[PDB]
Parts: sequence; C-alpha cells; structure tokens
Amino acid sequence: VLRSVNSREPSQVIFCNRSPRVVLPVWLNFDGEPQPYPTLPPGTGRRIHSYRGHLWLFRDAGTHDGLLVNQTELFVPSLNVDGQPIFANITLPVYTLKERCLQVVRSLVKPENYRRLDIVRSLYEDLEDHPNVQKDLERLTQERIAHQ
Amino acid sequence: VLRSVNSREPSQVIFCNRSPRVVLPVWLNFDGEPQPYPTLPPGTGRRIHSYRGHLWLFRDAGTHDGLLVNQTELFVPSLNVDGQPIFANITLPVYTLKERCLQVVRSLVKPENYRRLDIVRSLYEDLEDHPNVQKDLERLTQERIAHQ
Amino acid sequence: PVLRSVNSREPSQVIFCNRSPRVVLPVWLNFDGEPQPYPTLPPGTGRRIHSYRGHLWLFRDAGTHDGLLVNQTELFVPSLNVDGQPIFANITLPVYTLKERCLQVVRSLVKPENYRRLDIVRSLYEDLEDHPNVQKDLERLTQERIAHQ
Amino acid sequence: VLRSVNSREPSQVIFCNRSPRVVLPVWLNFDGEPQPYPTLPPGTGRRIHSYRGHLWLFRDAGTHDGLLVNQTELFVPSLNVDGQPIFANITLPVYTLKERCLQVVRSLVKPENYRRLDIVRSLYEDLEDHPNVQKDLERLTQERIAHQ
Amino acid sequence: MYVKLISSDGHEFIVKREHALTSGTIKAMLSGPENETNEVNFREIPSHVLSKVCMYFTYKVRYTNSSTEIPEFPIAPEIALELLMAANFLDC
Amino acid sequence: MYVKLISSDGHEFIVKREHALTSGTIKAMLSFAENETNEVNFREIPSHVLSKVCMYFTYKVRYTNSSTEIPEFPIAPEIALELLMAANFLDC
Amino acid sequence: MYVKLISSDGHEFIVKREHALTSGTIKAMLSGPGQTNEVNFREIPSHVLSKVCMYFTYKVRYTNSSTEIPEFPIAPEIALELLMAANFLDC
Amino acid sequence: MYVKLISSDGHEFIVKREHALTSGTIKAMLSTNEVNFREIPSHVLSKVCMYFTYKVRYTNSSTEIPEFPIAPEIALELLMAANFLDC
Amino acid sequence: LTKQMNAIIDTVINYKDSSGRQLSEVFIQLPSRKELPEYYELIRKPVDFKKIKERIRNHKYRSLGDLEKDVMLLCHNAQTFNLEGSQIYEDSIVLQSVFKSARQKIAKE
Amino acid sequence: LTKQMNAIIDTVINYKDSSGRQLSEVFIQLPSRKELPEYYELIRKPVDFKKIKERIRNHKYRSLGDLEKDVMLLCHNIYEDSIVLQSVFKSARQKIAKE
Amino acid sequence: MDVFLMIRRHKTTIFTDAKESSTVFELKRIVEGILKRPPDEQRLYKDDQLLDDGKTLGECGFTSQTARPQAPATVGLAFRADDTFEALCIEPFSSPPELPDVM
Amino acid sequence: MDVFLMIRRHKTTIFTDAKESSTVFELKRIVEGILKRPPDEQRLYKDDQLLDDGKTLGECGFTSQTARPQAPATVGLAFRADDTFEALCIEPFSSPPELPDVMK
Ligand SMILES: Cc1ncsc1-c1ccc([C@H](C)NC(=O)[C@@H]2C[C@@H](O)CN2C(=O)[C@@H](c2cc(O[C@@H](C)CN3CC[C@@H](N4CCN5c6cc(-c7ccccc7O)nnc6NC[C@H]5C4)C3)no2)C(C)C)cc1
Ligand SMILES: Cc1ncsc1-c1ccc([C@H](C)NC(=O)[C@@H]2C[C@@H](O)CN2C(=O)[C@@H](c2cc(O[C@@H](C)CN3CC[C@@H](N4CCN5c6cc(-c7ccccc7O)nnc6NC[C@H]5C4)C3)no2)C(C)C)cc1
Ligand SMILES: Cc1ncsc1-c1ccc([C@H](C)NC(=O)[C@@H]2C[C@@H](O)CN2C(=O)[C@@H](c2cc(O[C@@H](C)CN3CC[C@@H](N4CCN5c6cc(-c7ccccc7O)nnc6NC[C@H]5C4)C3)no2)C(C)C)cc1
Repeated sequence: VLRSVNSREPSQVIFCNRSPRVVLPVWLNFDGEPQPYPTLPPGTGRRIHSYRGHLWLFRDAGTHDGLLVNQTELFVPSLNVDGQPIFANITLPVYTLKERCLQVVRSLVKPENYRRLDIVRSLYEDLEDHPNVQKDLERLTQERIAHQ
Repeated sequence: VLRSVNSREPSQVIFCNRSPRVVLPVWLNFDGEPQPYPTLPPGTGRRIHSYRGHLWLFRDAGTHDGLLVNQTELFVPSLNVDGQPIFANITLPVYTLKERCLQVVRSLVKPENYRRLDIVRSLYEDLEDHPNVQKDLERLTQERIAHQ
Repeated sequence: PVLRSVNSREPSQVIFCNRSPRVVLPVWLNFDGEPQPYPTLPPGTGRRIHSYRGHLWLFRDAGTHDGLLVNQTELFVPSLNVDGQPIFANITLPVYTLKERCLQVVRSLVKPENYRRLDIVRSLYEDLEDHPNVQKDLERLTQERIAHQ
Repeated sequence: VLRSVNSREPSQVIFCNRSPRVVLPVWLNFDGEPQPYPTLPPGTGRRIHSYRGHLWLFRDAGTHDGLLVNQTELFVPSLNVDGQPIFANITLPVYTLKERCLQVVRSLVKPENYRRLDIVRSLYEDLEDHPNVQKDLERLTQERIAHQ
Repeated sequence: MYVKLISSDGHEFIVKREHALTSGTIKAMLSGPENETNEVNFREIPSHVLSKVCMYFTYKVRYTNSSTEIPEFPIAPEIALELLMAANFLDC
Repeated sequence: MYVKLISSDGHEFIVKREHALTSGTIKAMLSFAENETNEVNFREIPSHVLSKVCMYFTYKVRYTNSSTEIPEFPIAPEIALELLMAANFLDC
Repeated sequence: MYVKLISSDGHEFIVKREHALTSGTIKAMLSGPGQTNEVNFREIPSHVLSKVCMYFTYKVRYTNSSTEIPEFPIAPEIALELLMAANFLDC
Repeated sequence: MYVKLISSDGHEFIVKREHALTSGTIKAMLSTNEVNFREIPSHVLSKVCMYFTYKVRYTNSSTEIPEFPIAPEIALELLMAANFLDC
Repeated sequence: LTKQMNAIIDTVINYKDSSGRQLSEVFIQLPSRKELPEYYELIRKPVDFKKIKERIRNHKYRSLGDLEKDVMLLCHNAQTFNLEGSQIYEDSIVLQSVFKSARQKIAKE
Repeated sequence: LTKQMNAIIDTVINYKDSSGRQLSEVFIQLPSRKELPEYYELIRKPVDFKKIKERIRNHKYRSLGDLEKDVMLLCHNIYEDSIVLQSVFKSARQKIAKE
Repeated sequence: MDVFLMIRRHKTTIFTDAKESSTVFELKRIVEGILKRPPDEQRLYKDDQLLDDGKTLGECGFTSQTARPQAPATVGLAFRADDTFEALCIEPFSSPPELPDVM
Repeated sequence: MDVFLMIRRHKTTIFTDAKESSTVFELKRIVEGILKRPPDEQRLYKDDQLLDDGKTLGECGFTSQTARPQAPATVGLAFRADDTFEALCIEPFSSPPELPDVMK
C-alpha cells in the first residue's frame, strides 16, 4: 500500500511550488496515515530533509484540490546520487472545466448555501463532494490493485 | 572517473530551463566525452528519455557559461520509481560580480579587441579565459580525487 | 501525418556523415510528424546511429536553422538493411540562391535589432527578419507532395 | 552465391570516392563474374543508373588494392524510397602495416627487382602475390559459408 | 479541419476540430452518423459562456503534456454558475 | 555564346549566356522577341558587386547537381550588404 | 549593523555589514587593525559603487536559496568600470 | 597501462598497451611492460608506433580514412619490421 | 580438472570491485543480434561467461590453457567493440587480470 | 455461434486498407508493462484480440453483443483505425449475423 | 513564441494560434481558408488600428504574454463590399445575469 | 578532433593523444602518471620555447592538421635536477640508409 517505508538513509529534496496556489505537502507515515506539513506559498522553493522511500503528496492547502509533483500524483525521493538534491516540481494539473468551475463556485458560496443556487441537484451534490486526501489515497490503492 | 554508465534501463527525465538563457544540455558519453544535445529556450521544459546512471551537464549555449541543475553541477537520473519521471531543474548560479562583468564585456567586445580595452593586464587574461566544459570537467575530476 | 515516420518495428543501421562546413542538427519526424531535435554533428564528422526503417529524417544548420541536403535531396528515409550493410546519409550544403546566401551572411554579422539600420528596402528587412524554420519548410514540402499527387 | 540478381527495378546510386586513389567500380554480373567499370578520380562523385539487388565492389584501379563502401566490402543498392538516391561512400580501409608496406614497395620497385631486395624469402612471395578481385571473391564466399 | 459552434443568441465560434472534441457531448454529436458536419447549435448556451468554453479547449489542448508549470484557468464569479452548467452538459 | 553585363562605373563583364540566365531579372531582360540582346546595363550596381554576382553564376552553374560535396559560397563583410541588394534586384 | 561606503565624488552608501562583507577586500579593510563604520574608495565613482551595493543586495538574497535566480543585469555604459571595481573588490 | 618498446640503437618508446597489442608478435611476447628489438632501428620502430596510433584511431571510423604515408627512404626496413611484428 | 576449472570461472564471475559492484553482470549473457546487430558484424567469434560454463560441462577445453584462450577472446572481443575507457572496456581488462590471478592460485597451491 | 464469432473477429484482423497494409498487428498482441508502463497506468481494462480469440474458445462471451462490448473497449482504450476497426467490426457482424 | 487569438467579424469568432514571427498576411490566408475570402478582400485590425500585411504580429503589438490561450488577444476583421470596405463591427457577446445573492 | 603527440626527453619518447581544447597541465599529469615526476618538476617545450601549464593546446599551435595519428607533433620535455630543471635534451632517431637505386 502507500507505505512510506522507514529508510534511516536521509534524502535531501527541493519542494518547488510552481502552482498559483498555497501548497500543503502531505507525508504518508509508516502506517500510511496522511500527515500535514508546513505550507509552501506560490512560487517558493525550499530544501527539506526527507528519507529514501518516504512517500509524499501535495494539495491546495485551502480547497484540498489535487496537485501534481513531476507530472504525477505521488513523489518518492530516490536515494541521492553523489549528494545531489532531488527535485519535487509541484504544479497545477489540467482540471476538467467542470471540476475547475466547481472549485470557483465552492470558493465564492458558503457550503450551507450550495442549496440556494438555482442549479440541478446533481451539480449541488458535486459541489458538496469536496476533494479529500483520504478518498484520493483509497482510489490510488485500487489503481495499484488494477496494475496487479 | 567522470562518464555515463551503460545500463540498458530507461529513465524518463524532465529538463526544465528556469534560467533566462538558452541552455545547452551536455551528455557525457560512456568514454566520458562531452556530447552537445538540442538547446532548451528559456522558460521551457521537455521530457527526455535518458538511461539510468547517464551523467549530464548544462550550459549557456552561446557563452558556454556554467549553469546548475538541482543546485549542483552534474545531473545523474535515478531509476524511475513507480513510473514517476525525474526532474532536472536548470538555473543560473549566483556568479561572482567579476565573472558576471567578464560575461557582459565578452558579449559586447570581439575577442581580438579585448586588447583595446584600457584595463589591467590580469583582466585581459581573465576575459581571454572563456568558460569551457572540458576545463570544468578536469577541475571536477581533481575535486573527486580530493573527496576520495 | 503526410510527412511522418512509419512504425516499422524493423531497425535500420544508418551513418550520418556531415560533409557540410556547418554544425548539423539531425531532425527526426516522429509518427505524428512533429520535428524532434537530435544531438548535433560537428563539421567533417560521421556517426553510426541506431534507427528504424521508414523513419523520416531532415538536417539543418544547428545555429542558423538553414536548410541542408542529404543524398542530394531534402528528406532521408532509411531503406531496410540488406545483409547488415549500413545505409549512408551524406549531408551537404545545397546551392543556396544568391539572395538567401546573402541574407545568411548579413544575419550572421548584424544583430537583429540593427536590421533597422541597414539602408535597404522594407521587404528585404522583412526577409532578413524571417529566419529559416523547420515547420514553415515542412508545410511547403507537403504542398509540394499534394502538387505531385 | 555472390552475383547480381536480374531485377527490372532501377536503383539510382551515387558513387562517392572519398579515397585518395583512383577507384575502379567492379559490378558482379548475373553469373557472378567481375566486370570492370569506368574509374572515379579521387574526391569525385557520380550518379549512376544501377538496379535493385545488383552487387558492386570497389578497388584501386592502379594497384587492385581492396577498398570499402559504407564501411563494408560489398555494396547492394536497396529499393529506392520516394525516388531518392542511395549513396555508396568509397574509402580506404585500415590496411595492416605489412600489406600497406607491400603496397609502397610494389609501387617503387619493378617486379623483376623484388629479387634484389635484402629481405626474407617469404616477403618476396608476399610482394609477388599482388592483390586480386577473384582471390578476394573466393575469400568472401568462405566468409559467408562460415556465417551459415 | 475546423468546426462551427453556434450560441443561443446566434454567435458563430470557429475552433479546430481536435479542440472541440475535448467535449464528449460534441464528440458524440459530430461522430454520430456530409458525415461529421461542420456546425453544432446550442439553444441553451449563451455566447459569453460558449466563448469561454472554447477558451478552455485552447487552454486544455495547449497545456496538457506541458512538463513545467501550468497557469490557473481563470473564471470570473459573474460567469461561474452558467459555465459550470455548460461544462457539465458538454462533458468537457 | 556569351553575354555582356555592364556595371554603373562602366566595367564590362563577358560571361556565358547560360551563366547569366541564373538571374530571373536578366532572363526577363534578354528573353524585341525576334532575336537576342548581348548587352545589359545596371545603373545602380557597382563593379566590385557585379564582378561577385558573376562569380556566383560560375559557382551555381558548376556545383548545382554535383554529387559528393559542395563548398560554401564565400561573401566578405565589406561587400555583403550591396551584394544582398544586387542579389534581390537580380533574383539570382 | 550598517556600514558606510563612500565614492570618489563623495556619495555615502549605507548598506548592511553582512551585505558588504561579500567583498573580500572590504572584509580585509574592516577586519584589519585600522584605527570601523566607514571605508573610502578614491578611485570608484558613485554610478559604479551604487551598482556594487545592488550586487551585495542580490548576492545576499539569492544564495542559500533554491528554485530560481534571475540575471544580475549590467548596462553596457557601466560594464567596464564595474568589471574594474568588481576585480578590485573580491567580487 | 603503458608498454616500453626499445630499438636497436636503444631509444625507448612508451605507447599504450592496447596500441602495442595490434602486433601479434608483441601480443605473444607480453603473454612484462618491456620488449627489446635488437634488429629494429628507432626511425623504424618510431613509425611502427605511429601505425598503432593510426590503426587504433581509424579502425571502425565511418566517414573517411587518410592514407598511412610511408616515405621511400624507410619503406623496405619498415616492411621487414612490419612482417616481424605481424602488425 | 573440472573442480579446478569451476573454481577459476566462478571466482572471475563472483569477483566484485572496491565499490561492491559485480563486473561480470554484463558479460554473463551476450545480447541477441536483433538487440545489437553491430556486435555480430564486428566481433568474429562471439562467446560469453555462460558459453564457457557450457564448454566446461561438455569438456571441449582440454587444458587450463584452452579455458584461458577463450576468456581472453571475449574480454578482447568486448574491448574491441566498446570505446576505450568505457565502463565495459576496463572491466574486461580487470576480468583478464582476475582470471590470470585465479588460475595462478588454484592450478599451483 | 463460434463459427460466426470467428468469421467476425478474423475479418477485422485480416482487414487491409486501400494501401495494402494490415491494421490489426497493433492490436493482435498487447505490449508488456516493462516495455510501456504508461498504458497500464492510464488504461483500466487492457484487452487485445488474442485475448478476444482466447475468450471465444473459453466461451466467456454469451452473445455477439458481448464480443462487441470488448472490441469497442480496446478500440476505445492509428488514430483513425481505433475507429476504422470499430467500423469494420460493425459491418462484419452485420453481414454474418443477418444474411 | 505562440500567440492565441480571436479573429472576430460581426457575429463570427475564429479561435486560432500563430507565431509572434508570423505575419498579418499569413493570418489573412488562415481566414481565407475558413471564411473563403482572399487577403485583398480582408482588413485586420488590432483594436482600431489597421495592420499592414507585411508586418509580423510581434511588430503589430501581439505578444505571448497578452495573447494567452485562456485570454486570447482579439484581432478585428472587415470584409470588402465592391469599391469600399465595411466598418470594423464586432457584435458583443451576451451579458451575464446579475451576481446571485450568495456571491 | 584530438591531437596526437610525441614527448621526447633525451633517449625516451612517449606516444599519447589529448583534446584539441585541453590544457598543457593535463598533459604534464599524463607524463607524471608514466615517468612518476609531478607537473612542477617538468616544463614542456614546443620547438625551442616552453608552454605554460595554463594554455589550451590549440593556442600552443597543436591542431588536427599538425598533430595527426600517423604524423604526431613532437613536444620537448625537461626533467629536474634538484638544483636546476635540466635543459631540454632530445635524442635524434637512427638515420635511414641512402635510397637504393632500385626505388628511383
Ligand atoms: C520546512 C518544510 N516545508 C515544507 S515541508 C517542511 C518540513 C519537512 C520536514 C521536516 C522534518 C524535519 N522532517 C520530517 O518530518 C521527515 C520528512 C518525512 O520523511 C518524515 N520525517 C521524519 O522526520 C519522520 C522520520 C524520521 C525518521 O528517521 C528514521 C529514518 C531514523 N530513526 C533512527 C533509527 C530508525 N529506526 C531503527 C529501527 N527501529 C526499530 C528497531 C526495532 C527492532 C530491531 C531489532 C530487533 C528488535 C526490534 O524490535 N524495533 N522497532 C523499531 N522501531 C523504530 C525503528 C527506528 C529511526 N524516519 O522518519 C518523523 C517525523 C517520524 C520539517 C519541515
Ligand atoms: C530533444 C532533446 N532536447 C534536449 S536533450 C533532447 C534529446 C533527448 C534524447 C535524445 C535521444 C532520443 N536519446 C539519447 O540521445 C540518449 C540520452 C543519453 O542517455 C544518451 N542517449 C542515447 O540514446 C545513447 C544510448 C542509447 C543507449 O541504449 C542502450 C541503453 C540500449 N542498449 C541495448 C543493449 C545494451 N547493452 C548491453 C551490453 N552491451 C555490450 C555487451 C557486451 C558483451 C556481453 C556479454 C559477453 C561479451 C560481451 O562483449 N559487450 N559490449 C557491449 N556494449 C554494448 C552494450 C549494449 C544497451 N545507451 O546509450 C546513444 C547516443 C549512444 C535526443 C535528444
Ligand atoms: C548520437 C546521435 N547523434 C546524432 S543523432 C544521434 C542518435 C540517434 C538515435 C539515437 C537512438 C538510439 N535512436 C532513436 O532515438 C531512434 C531514431 C528514430 O528512428 C526514432 N528513434 C527512437 O528511438 C524512437 C522509436 C523507438 C521505436 O520503437 C518502436 C518500433 C516501438 N515502440 C515505439 C512505439 C511504441 N508502440 C507500442 C505499441 N503501442 C500501442 C499498442 C496498442 C495495443 C492495443 C490493443 C492490443 C494490442 C496493442 O499492442 N495500443 N496502442 C498503442 N499505442 C501506440 C503503440 C506504440 C513501441 N520507434 O521509434 C523513440 C524516440 C520514440 C540516439 C542518438
């Protein structure tokens, strides 16, 4: 599963936030429970101490919207070669127009008022289904049981 | 001492040019001879299809000025973990004010005219010492015989 | 898809021989037919390069993006190897028009922001500014293949 | 075994002589008998009309020394693709120092005087054994029966 | 080739075929049996919306498979709801 | 059969007819349509330029369709601009 | 702490000590026995020493710093005199 | 590594091992970084090395190979040396 | 003789350099001609480290000098095909030096 | 039904376009994940036609509408052929199943 | 570098890209390809200023940073009636309803 | 392209290559590797004038057209007596016999 395996071998990493959003780095612990870490402001980049085999995930600190790291969903630092730091490039994905619209509506209207918008109930349900690290982790497991 | 390693295991890489300059990626061959590759325009990124253990180096295609990849001088892709691509972040280093000035003077004055500048003799030599991949490779070897 | 490589699955050994005075940029057309830059050949060099048959290539001055020739034509497509013999791509200067050749030299001497300082016609200025380009030339080559068809 | 094949399909070819020597193109006929053709001066190239499957061979017109075409000993034009011509690049091989010396001695001393050189008897025989298309064809056959 | 999307108010939008196909609904309407005809009419989508729907096609096509940073696809509050509606109908 | 090209400063250049025809402008001027004209006069082209324009005709004629290797046609900086002008006018 | 660098024409430049120490030659002049806050450059004009400070600002800021650094610009008009000044200082 | 070939007149020639091995007779003798040739003078053994340099460099070179020059004055003695060496 | 021939060939294969990496890993199995057609156009007599274990069981090598003649042939075949200074070139230089010390320990001690 | 199912699947495979080239080899055998990890990360239910000939012998497809459901699945999983094949399967089933 | 454009005449709007280095004429040819009217029957405007066929989009003022895919720059189009050209007329897109109370 | 060189101190002659681009110092290091004497104990001469450790072989004069594998360019070497770095000594090669009348 999404194990984040104990290594004891340090892996220097550079978290580079090239999204327009505030980024929440999320480290999966050894039990595989998401752990929130300090947020990266848009257009910032810092050297962070992680360990080899440790599994990370990144998200919009506010909306919990899904981001990408090196054009994929999970980042696992390789063992450093000759001390060279690994690079985690965090970016927006190309959201579907729908999901993107939901994002904007959700950002403008209080959740208790979703009910007041003159839209179809199905859209209201889609608004109510806020993005979520755990839901997405469950999906990523079934995508690994499907590669089996 | 300083060469690619024949591996036969593919490693997808992302060359990201975050310098203001046109970047010349330079692949060290197995014999360890620098090999010029297609240039990256400033602010561009490409997926590259390299191999495990292959050693790369980046430079200003024009001036042959030294650049950095992941805040170091050499890039060697790790084997991909879960199909996730490695990222090579290419940037300007913080050049010394002197070296930076040399760069600008060298870019404005034809090399045969360095002689016409009303400057100190030492500077004439410094302007003449154009940056060079091979000189830098020789230096990097002695820096690797000094760390063993 | 008109000018594109073909997924042959059959490897072809090729020898890129640069007999031009220029640094040569080999350009492989992919299956979609999008130009893919490959490592440059210094003048007077030759290399054996692993390729596949039906693959379509194209060569240019790595610096100026000026047009070159391979086996006295514009495109090179490797034949299936016969008895292991490596096929040969001989890359040379074409005979440029006097105009295009002059443009090349002027372009190489004058910074693009100074093209404006030359006491020449505006049309010539536009021609200088127009820099040769793989894509423009690919578009032209297709119309030259729909004109033969 | 080593012969042209009657084909009916034309294959335009470019004979490029990048040897310092005058080159004798040698077409193997259908019965597989060497046929001398017009010589190429050093540093010249000609477009020649040949056919698919036709087998060619190149040599120093003067000495009958062995040459190479596209880094091999035989040239057989493939079917033309889109009318573009196939290219036959004719070059010196890397002769053994011995064979190369023989070449020079043979070129300076009349064959009747090989006997006057203060050399080993074996060398006299080697000097007298002038290179020859037919001897080389016999060798090339045994090298193709050894690959089967 | 290009394709013509026509808004309720009757604006015509000429966009590349491939750009339009980003929409499953449009893909269906065009690929459904001249055949694959140029025009498609949206009686319930106004121009200020269908204009922006195209702008998304432009965006999606361009920035999908872009290796470094992608920029935010902006949506003004005033248009957000109607776009969400249009977006869902289109499947884009 | 040869042709006479005359520069502004009044130098005469005798070059083969076929060599000259490499210039569309010259071809036009040569080709009263009962018989051929030997002279053509260039009011605005000096000798040091028209001389080099001929040298190109020599080059083009010789190396067009030559198989193994062609050499780059050299142009000195001092002549480059005026030649470019002349080149464009001539269509060579 | 702020240090005072004084140009030939007599402009005063107040810059942080840490920013200034980027110049090895200034480090020497300050860490030496002397008799400090001030250092005087009789051969460096203001339009140059001004830009030398701007470099200190730049160097200090964009070092120990990771994802992207911008080009330190130098206009042709100043390039030569700056190169001189740059050499005379450690960088 | 490198290998030392010593001419009759006693000149020393230090050449890469792999360069030297181009000679079957040297290959045999090294099968030891020294070999002594009592019957080969320097002006010959010097040129024999130059051939090793040439052969090693130009073997498997696709574009073009240049003729390995031999002056008349040296031709016969080189032919002798060549045959003895098996180069 | 077969016990001695296995001790020499297994020592050369199992041999790791002073960074812990096994050198014989690339020489264990020659590639297919479809994979690499150049090796089989240049190399005259292609042989690997499993084709030597094959000929140790079939008893084709009559002495310890016939086993050596074909370990030098592949190590020299490899050296020719590869670039000088390449990873694979200098290990066939070491695999000849580790075979010449492995035969010298087993055959006379 | 098995004779009819083979006639439809073999016609789609044997089908050559108007330049003489066979379209099916790029669907006859799926690649390995080692070769192309991107298809097995992006495509949910990978199936080739050799896996369709396998399921015609094992009798997993109960009707000619169940054979079609998984030929549309791989063709939906050359741009035009993914479609030409769908268009040559929809004309091949329409000739065998009703004539 | 790429520039993203809306070429708009009346109630027609064409979405297309072009290079900074490409020319006003090349753009007229693209329009010809779609609306079947030659470059000599077209006038292309950037805002209210007429664009010469010979200038590069770059020189006209269009840049990658102001002609982004999701914020395309608008090139105005006018066709010719006989001896005279129609006025540049770009019929505006529909207005959105007043912002619903929650937002 | 590379440059092909013969370094000939006294009786000794070393056959070696280097890059057109590379440095006189890197060459001294190769000599160190073979003759076991560091770069500060050797001074290398082209003809009668010494080449500085810092120069590119190109700037010294060595190119493809003068330093070919079959016509290596000859670089002079001087070794150090503790008191003085010894003056450049090169030992001439054996002469070839007068051209036999048979080859005229
Ligand atoms: C500024 C900023 N901005 C944006 S984000 C950010 C930022 C990012 C990071 C940090 C901080 C500083 N960094 C982190 O949070 C990093 C990152 C991510 O990687 C988790 N992590 C951590 O630090 C965890 C962590 C640390 C650790 O270190 C062990 C490998 C090394 N330890 C010694 C010993 C070993 N193990 C040895 C056997 N041992 C056991 C042995 C046995 C046993 C053995 C034999 C026989 C019988 C036995 O029972 N049994 N049990 C054992 N259990 C323990 C185990 C320990 C561990 N690894 O992970 C921390 C948070 C948990 C700050 C800002
Ligand atoms: C657009 C753009 N913009 C900015 S950059 C860029 C760009 C990016 C990429 C490219 C192009 C497409 N890509 C590249 O240029 C990449 C990048 C960089 O990494 C070099 N490279 C290359 O392609 C080299 C290359 C290719 C290769 O492929 C082998 C791994 C696959 N080979 C099968 C066989 C196996 N080896 C197996 C043992 N084998 C030998 C075996 C033996 C032997 C064994 C047993 C017993 C006895 C024996 O002797 N001996 N010798 C052997 N040697 C061969 C070896 C083969 C590996 N690896 O590297 C090319 C250039 C060389 C373009 C632009
Ligand atoms: C030093 C130097 N200096 C100057 S130049 C140079 C130099 C030059 C070259 C190189 C290197 C060594 N050489 C190259 O770069 C060469 C050159 C030129 O020839 C292209 N090329 C390449 O490497 C490309 C390349 C590789 C490839 O191999 C295919 C046959 C096979 N692969 C790809 C296409 C996949 N297909 C796999 C099924 N796949 C699908 C299957 C299915 C499917 C569905 C249902 C059922 C069954 C099925 O199979 N469905 N969809 C599929 N999608 C498409 C298809 C793709 C496998 N051909 O070209 C590389 C770069 C692309 C080094 C230095």
